[PDB]
Amino acid sequence: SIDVKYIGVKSAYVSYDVQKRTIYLNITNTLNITNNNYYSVEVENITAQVQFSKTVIGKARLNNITIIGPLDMKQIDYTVPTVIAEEMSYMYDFCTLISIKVHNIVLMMQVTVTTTYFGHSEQISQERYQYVDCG
Amino acid sequence: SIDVKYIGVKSAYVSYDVQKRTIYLNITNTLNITNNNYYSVEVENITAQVQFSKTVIGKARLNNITIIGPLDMKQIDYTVPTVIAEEMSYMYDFCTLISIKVHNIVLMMQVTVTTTYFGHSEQISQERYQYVDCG
Amino acid sequence: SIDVKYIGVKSAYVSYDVQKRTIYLNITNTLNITNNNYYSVEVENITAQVQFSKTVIGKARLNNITIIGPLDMKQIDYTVPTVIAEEMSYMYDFCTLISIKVHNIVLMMQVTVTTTYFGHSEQISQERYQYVDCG
Repeated sequence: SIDVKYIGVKSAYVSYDVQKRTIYLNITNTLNITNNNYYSVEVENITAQVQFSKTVIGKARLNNITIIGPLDMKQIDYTVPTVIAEEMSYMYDFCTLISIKVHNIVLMMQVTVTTTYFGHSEQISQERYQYVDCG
Repeated sequence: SIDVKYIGVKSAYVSYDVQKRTIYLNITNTLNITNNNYYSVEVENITAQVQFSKTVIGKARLNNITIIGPLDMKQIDYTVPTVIAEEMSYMYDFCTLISIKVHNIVLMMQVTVTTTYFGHSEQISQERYQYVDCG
Repeated sequence: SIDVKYIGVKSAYVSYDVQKRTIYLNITNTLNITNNNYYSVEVENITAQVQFSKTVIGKARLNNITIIGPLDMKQIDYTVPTVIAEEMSYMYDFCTLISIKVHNIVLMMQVTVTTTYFGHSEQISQERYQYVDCG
């Protein structure tokens, strides 16, 4: 929700950082902070109802009948990697990768035939990544 | 929602950063901060109802009836990488990548046949990425 | 929700950091901080009802009836990696990776046929990653 911050080297509220081979003399330095946060987030107030069937069938006749709910047959992230060779050869090579399914992250939150949802859903990734270094 | 910031090297409210081989003399420095935040985000008030079926068939005759819910057969991120060779050969090479399915991040929130949703959904990614370095 | 911060090297409220071969003399330095946080997050008030079926069959006749609920037959992250060769050979090579299925992080929260949900769902990842280093 709030202040989802990525900071690569350094973070401060205040910084007086002094780096290499420097001379830093006779400084007078003062700081008078009021820093106040009244975070009232993600506050909720709910009256809810969820009803998948009401049925009245009285004096009826219902002879042949068939009923089926929601039907799911997805394929997701589906693969058939096929590598066919005869003289598959690797010789004297320095830095070599033969990579046929690789992931850093899979996040999945709600994967469903059905959902009813009255909430708050937050999904976050923060990262630094190198696949190869071989200098 | 609020303040989703990506910063490469440094972040500060105030900074007096002094770098390499510098001379920094006789400075007078004062600071009187008032910084207040009253974040009231993602606050909610809900009255809700969800229903999938109400039926009243009285005195009727239903001889041959068939009923089917929502039907899903999607293919998502589907692949058939086929490599066919004879004398597949790699020799003396320095930095070589054979990559057939590679993913950094896969984020999926709600993947569904049916959904009713009364909330707040957030999906965030913050990255620095290098696939190959071989200098 | 709040302050999902990724910091690579250093984090501070106030910093007076002095690095290599530097001289820091006769400094007068004061600090007067009032820093207050009143986090009132994720406060809730919920009244809810969930029902799957209500039925009244009176005087009815149900001779050949069939009923089926929600149906799931998904395939997710499904693979058939096939590598076929005759003289598969690796010789004198220095840094060789054969990778056929590799995952760093796999997070799945709710994978279901049906779900009703009245809460808060948060899924967070914070990382630094190198797949190969061989300089």
